[PDB]
Amino acid sequence: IEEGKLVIWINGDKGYNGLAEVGKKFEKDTGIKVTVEHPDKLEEKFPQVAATGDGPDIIFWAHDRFGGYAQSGLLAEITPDKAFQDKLYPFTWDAVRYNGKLIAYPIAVEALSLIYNKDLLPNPPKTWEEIPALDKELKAKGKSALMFNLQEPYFTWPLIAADGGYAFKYENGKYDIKDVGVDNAGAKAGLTFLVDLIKNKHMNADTDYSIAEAAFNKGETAMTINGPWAWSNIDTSKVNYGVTVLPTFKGQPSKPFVGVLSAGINAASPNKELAKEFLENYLLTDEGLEAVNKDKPLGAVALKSYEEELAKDPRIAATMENAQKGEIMPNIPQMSAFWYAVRTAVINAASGRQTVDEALKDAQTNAAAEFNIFCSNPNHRTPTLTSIYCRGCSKPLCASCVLLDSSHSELKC
Ligand SMILES: OC[C@H]1O[C@H](O[C@H]2[C@H](O)[C@@H](O)[C@@H](O)O[C@@H]2CO)[C@H](O)[C@@H](O)[C@@H]1O
Ligand SMILES: [Zn+2]
Ligand SMILES: [Zn+2]
Repeated sequence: IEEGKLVIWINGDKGYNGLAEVGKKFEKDTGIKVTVEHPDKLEEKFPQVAATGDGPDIIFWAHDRFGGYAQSGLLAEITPDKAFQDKLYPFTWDAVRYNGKLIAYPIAVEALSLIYNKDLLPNPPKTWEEIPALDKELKAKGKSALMFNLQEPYFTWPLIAADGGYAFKYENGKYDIKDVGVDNAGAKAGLTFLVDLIKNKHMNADTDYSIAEAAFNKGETAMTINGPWAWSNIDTSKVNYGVTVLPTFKGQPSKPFVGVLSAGINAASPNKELAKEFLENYLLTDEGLEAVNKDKPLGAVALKSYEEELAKDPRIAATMENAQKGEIMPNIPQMSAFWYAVRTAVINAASGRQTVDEALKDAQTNAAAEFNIFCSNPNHRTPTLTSIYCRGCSKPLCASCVLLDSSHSELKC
């Protein structure tokens, strides 16, 4: 890692040209070059390069994969003064909390929404159940009802969760990673519905992101599911669209995993003060967030001043409606073994290589297999096994401590 400059990694579906502008504004003042890159599979190649002291100074991803980075000692703990912490929403600070330590700067809150073409669909559907009847009607016009990304489980999980599928059992502000809910009734129900759109030719089994994006933005399909980042390409196309709550399924609402975009500082960086000065005083400002958001939209930003300006956007409001009905994503290291397990099950059940009951069984057992962890109470003079984490601080706590010792509550920590 070069001393005296900054190298930033951020996923290619964000506004990295905007961050580049914030880099050139940092460079004008300080003379410090700021190089912004968007590598493919950067969420996976960062713990590779960081393990030997390589990689970027700053890493950008949704918060869920940061606990694994921190567990492997790849992220510097970040130390904003209470004055700066007050500038960002408390909701977003909890998402970047791990083992009680802040390990990333929260940037923005993402949530999947149902996006619809107002000209084809005056009143978008409130339920999943009526989409097949809707597509059948639109098929008489040579158009489709719904196309979205079936290759990444993020996009399909809201429906899988609607009737009661979950990743880890959440209780009084605690996760239990031995209570995995991938092959329960609610998830089997939700997944069986999705594939029954493909069987009845309402969706194609191999729709990826680019295909669904091109098809909605070209006016071929009336609906798609996506996050705020996608609005930039919908806006520059000539589609007249709106953003609304994901439709219910079996009367229960669709529950997307809520993502907090976060900026982590490499533990092996010689530029931790420059990275902190860049993020705190250039990115997390009205001017800085406005340059990134104006490239590809960020969603509801973590900074109270700028969010107070974006809150009047109906698309932000819709994202917040879906964010409320969903749940914040865990950040514990097991989350990525879970994302792999669920990715394989969905693509196999949608393609027909497996049945839904076959695919969810394999994923449930595959997942739980990776999931040895010890309670974080120091008064245990011997490592005490547990599978419970506290949600707020992402801290392990043994079953004994969870019941008798009222240190960690859902309301307050
Ligand atoms: O598909 C599983 C995937 O979900 C999330 O990735 C999202 C991300 O949150 C969004 O910012 C956007 O880039 O779309 C991604 C889906 O491809 C998790 O962040 C990710 O770790 C997980 O693998
Ligand atoms: Zn304990
Ligand atoms: Zn706690």
